[PDB]
Amino acid sequence: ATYTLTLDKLGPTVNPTTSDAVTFTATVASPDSTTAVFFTLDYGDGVTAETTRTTTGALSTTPTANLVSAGTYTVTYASIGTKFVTLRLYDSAVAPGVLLASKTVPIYVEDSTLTATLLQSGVPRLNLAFSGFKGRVSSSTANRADMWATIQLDTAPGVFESSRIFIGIAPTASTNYDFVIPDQVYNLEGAKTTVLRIYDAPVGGTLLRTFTPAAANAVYVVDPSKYVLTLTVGPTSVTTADQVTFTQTTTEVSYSASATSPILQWRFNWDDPSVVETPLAYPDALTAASNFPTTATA
Repeated sequence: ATYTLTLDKLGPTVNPTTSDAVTFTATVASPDSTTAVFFTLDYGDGVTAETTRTTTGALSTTPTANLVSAGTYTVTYASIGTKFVTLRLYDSAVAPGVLLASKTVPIYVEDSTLTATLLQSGVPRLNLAFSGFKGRVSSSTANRADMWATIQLDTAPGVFESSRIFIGIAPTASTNYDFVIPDQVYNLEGAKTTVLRIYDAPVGGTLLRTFTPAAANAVYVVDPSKYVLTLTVGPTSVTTADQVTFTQTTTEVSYSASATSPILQWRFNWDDPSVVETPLAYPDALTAASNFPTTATA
């Protein structure tokens, strides 16, 4: 009489807010008891009661395919915070049957009143302290309570949430309140899904908001040593009367690590006080939205 219950939220992919409905996914796998049991789902909101018992069918070692279908199992939460959903398995549809098994899953309901965003001024460097991160919060309601922020560098198993940093009160409504983040050191070259979590308590509590940058502008850690630069200038040994020629076409920049990379501005300085260095400019035939090329480009 062993039962393995897997419960999760199929939708939405992100943590649900107050308004959006939540749909669940539940599977049951019995290693030895191949029979039929009745499942009930409690949403834990308090307003809605426990759902009626419903049959599961003949169980087996492999889990049943989404025992909780779309149906009317969706539920929207009127309050933010940590809710608990419970899937319970009983022998008989009548009440009160024998409670064969129970499983509990926590759902985090953020609030739509507060919008949090994370902006990075620069591009992070591998194994180098990056201090370009910045957080911003805007609350539609006025007099928002004092907040705290944590930043998770990546979703990799080894990465952990950072210690919470204090974010002051946000009295004025519908305004952008700004704060800084302590410098974070990355460990792997490539794209990372850095996330920002705004909490209402320093030691733990409700999850006010979770923000993740769009895949169009995602955090990318690049190795400075991986860049390849081929600079061609005039003759090395000359006098003050000679002419030193720097060829833009022959001079080339590239990034050998990967095809996808954030773009960078190339700037050239003659190391002479009389003439200032060239202004910032992208490589040839590249715009701001474009990616830094891998092949050799002028």
